[PDB]
Order: sequence, then C-alpha cells, then structure tokens
Amino acid sequence: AFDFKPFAPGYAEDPFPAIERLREATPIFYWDEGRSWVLTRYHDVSAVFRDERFAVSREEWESSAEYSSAIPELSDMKKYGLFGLPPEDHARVRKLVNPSFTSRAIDLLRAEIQRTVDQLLDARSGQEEFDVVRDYAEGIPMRAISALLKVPAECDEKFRRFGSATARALGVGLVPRVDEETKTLVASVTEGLALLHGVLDERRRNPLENDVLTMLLQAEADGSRLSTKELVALVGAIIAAGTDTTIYLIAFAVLNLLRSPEALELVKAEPGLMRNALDEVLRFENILRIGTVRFARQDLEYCGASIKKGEMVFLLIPSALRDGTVFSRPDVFDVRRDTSASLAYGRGPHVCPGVSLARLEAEIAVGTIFRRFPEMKLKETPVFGYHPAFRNIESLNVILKPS
Ligand code: HEM
Ligand SMILES: C/C1=C/C[C@@H](/C(C)=C/c2csc(C)n2)OC(=O)C[C@H](O)C(C)(C)C(=O)[C@H](C)[C@@H](O)[C@@H](C)CCC1
Repeated sequence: AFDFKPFAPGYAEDPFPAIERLREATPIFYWDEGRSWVLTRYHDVSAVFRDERFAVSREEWESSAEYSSAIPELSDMKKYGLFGLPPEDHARVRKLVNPSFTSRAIDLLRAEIQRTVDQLLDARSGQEEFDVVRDYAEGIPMRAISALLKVPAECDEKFRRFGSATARALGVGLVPRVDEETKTLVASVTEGLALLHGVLDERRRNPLENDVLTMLLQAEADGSRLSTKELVALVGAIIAAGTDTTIYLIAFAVLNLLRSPEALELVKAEPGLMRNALDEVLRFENILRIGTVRFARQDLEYCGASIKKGEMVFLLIPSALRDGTVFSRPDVFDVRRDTSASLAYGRGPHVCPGVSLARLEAEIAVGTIFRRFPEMKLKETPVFGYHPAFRNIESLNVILKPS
C-alpha cells in the first residue's frame, strides 16, 4: 500500500516504476490526498467498469454537495451530462448519439482532417524547431470535432480553450490539484458555453441534412427523447472530452515511435499496422495520470477492503495496462501484439463514444508526419506538466529533415 504521489515531478514522464511497486504490493490502497480507494490490477479494474454496485454519477459521492457547488457555471453539465445522468437516462442519450460516432459515420471527416494536417505541416515545417504538440497535435482535434459539428475554423481556438478549460474545471473539488487559476478557467468555460448556445441556435434556424447537431435538435423537439439541458451538456462534453485526450494520443504516438526505431520501421513496412500501434501506444503508455473514478453505491468488501457507500474509487489505468498476468512482456512497446484487452477507451455503458474519431485523427496525423518526414528525430527530452487527469506533454521538439 506504499507511496502514491502522482503529482511528484518525474511521475508524468515515467510513472511505471512507482505504480508497479504499488501494483505488485497490493490490489487496493487508500490515497489520502485523493480521498479515495485506488485499484491497481487489470481484473479488478475491468470488473468495476461493469459492476453496477459502483456508480459514475458524482451525485453518489459522499462529497457531492461540495462538488456541485464548485464551478456553478458547470452545474448543468454535471447534472445532465453523461457522467451525472441516471443509468436509464444515460442509455437513452447514448442510444441517440452513438450512431453518429461509428467508424463509417466519422469516415466523412477524413478529407478535412488531412487538409488540417497538411496546412499545419506546410505552415511550420520550414524552420529549425518543430514542436509536435504546439505546432501540430494542438491544432488537430478541435478542427475534427468542429467539422463533425459543422462549425467554422474561425471558432476553433475558442472551442479548444473551452474544451481544455472545461476538462480541468470539472476536476475542481473532485481531484486534488487542478493546475490553473479559477478565474481564467471560469472565463473560458463561460465564453465557450456562450459560443455553444449561438452554434446551436444557428443550427435550429438553419438545420442541415445528415448532421449530428440537427439530429440531436430534432430529437429534443419531438416527444421526450433528449432535453435541452441533456443536449447542451452532451455537446459540451464531447468538446471537452475530445480535445486534450487526442492531443496527447497523437503526441505520445510520435514520441513512442521515435523511441522505438524497430516499431517505426515495422509501421513503415506495413502501414496497415498503424492502427494497432496507436492502440498499443495507449496500452503501453497510457495518457492518464491516475485513471477514472467510480463511487460505491453501498458498503461492501473488495480486494480486502471495507469500502463505504459514497466512497470514491480510482481505477489506475496505466497500471492495470502493464499487468503482466494479462499482457505478455507488459513493459515492451510491441505494435504487433493483441491489444484487444486494452481498457484505454473504457468498458461498459460509458465506453468512449469518440474512439473511432480519435483513431482516425491519430492515424492521419501520425501516418502523415512519418510518411512525409521519415527521418524525423527527437531534438530533446519531452517536457511534461501537472494536468490533474493527464500525463500532459507540453512540448515535443523534433527535427523533421536532420542535416
Ligand atoms: C484517445 C483519446 C480518448 C481516450 C483515451 C478516451 C477515453 C475515455 C474513457 C476511458 C472513457 C470512459 C471513462 C469512464 O468510464 O469513467 C471515455 C468516455 C468518454 N469519451 Fe473518450 N476518450 C478519448 C477520446 C475522445 C474523443 C475524441 C471524444 C469525442 C467525443 C470522446 C468523448 C468521450 C465522452 C463524451 C465520454 C463519456 C461517455 C459516457 O460517459 O457515456 N473521447 N473516454
Ligand atoms: C479520457 C477521459 C476523458 C473524458 C473527459 C470528460 C470531462 C468527460 C465527460 C463526460 S460528461 C463530463 C462532465 N465529462 O474528462 C477529463 O478530461 C478530466 C476530468 O474532467 C477530471 C474530472 C479532471 C478527471 O481527473 C477525471 C477523474 C478523468 O481522469 C476521467 C473521468 C478520465 C477518463 C475519461
């Protein structure tokens, strides 16, 4: 049950020695600063995802009151968003939007994503320094979500800001060390919600064929299928959930291929392996700092612990995914392995709706960059930060065509 310090300097860069220590010594421990139990092993993590004794709604938490008062601008999003809705409401909302996120539906986005990837590399690949985060990955995910929502590129920076702020603001009162000023967070959240109201009112005015937002609006207008608050919360969550995560995937992919020349040469030789490799990036080195949370609906015993009702539980994803009893050679980056058991996109009713979008964006972004600059080399050690949810890479400086 030893030493868990996920905000220590060095942890985001390389958390694996620390959490192997934890995982090898115990399946469960109490994280005093996080005020919650932490589960360290694959099977325990996997099960809790599907186990209905554990809720997602933060309203089940013993500290619900404190959490709901924090960032009142986000109260609606917390009550009516995908995490807060009761299971039958959650199923309903998911049944509605899931069709818009399949591989086939998101395939339409392919040309716009490639165009964005093309102009980012055109506009900045000429200087000495190329920052894979600042100059590349950062400009991609919002373009994608905005194409899916049919929002003009001029609004991209406002929504990205909103997405990233919202993801952090939702941590305030929930997770220990949100690394930003409230007033700044709150302003980006406010402005973003305003922008969103305008996007939605325009779409109701000018509804479109084969369009996610119009479909959601048309469901809201007809007999009870989606409330206005559910709808707004849903679009807001999609923007916030899909912004930073994908930035980190793309960056961690490039990093991990630069670090493993063998893996890269394999993906060069069989471009069809790119999809598996991107899944193995998340498996071998998951972008999450700690993981995700659940809340005990009732007192119960679990892996030798007496968990009380309302107590929070963290699933230590990056640990579970190095669990040697499920993955062979868990500590090797192997782009040929079977990655089916990866929990990186969740399991159960709350399984990530954006998985096909994240994979498409990253295949295009990571594929393109290595095809057009095959001899790319890391110019320096990646700089990591203190995002409360993510092992966030702030910069990843490389040399595209090295002398
Ligand atoms: C590689 C990037 C991504 C990762 C690793 C990821 C991971 C996850 C995970 C693990 C969950 C479940 C969390 C839990 O059960 O507590 C989830 C839920 C979610 N993800 Fe993703 N996601 C990613 C990208 C995206 C994108 C691009 C979108 C765009 C819409 C998205 C939208 C969502 C939403 C809305 C939920 C809530 C689902 C629900 O509660 O029903 N994600 N994601
Ligand atoms: C990868 C990941 C992204 C989901 C995204 C988010 C805010 C989703 C969502 C749906 S409805 C709603 C209000 N939000 O959530 C995030 O990007 C970060 C979370 O907002 C905060 C609350 C900061 C966290 O640390 C949590 C515990 C985070 O690590 C878990 C939830 C991450 C796995 C899911």
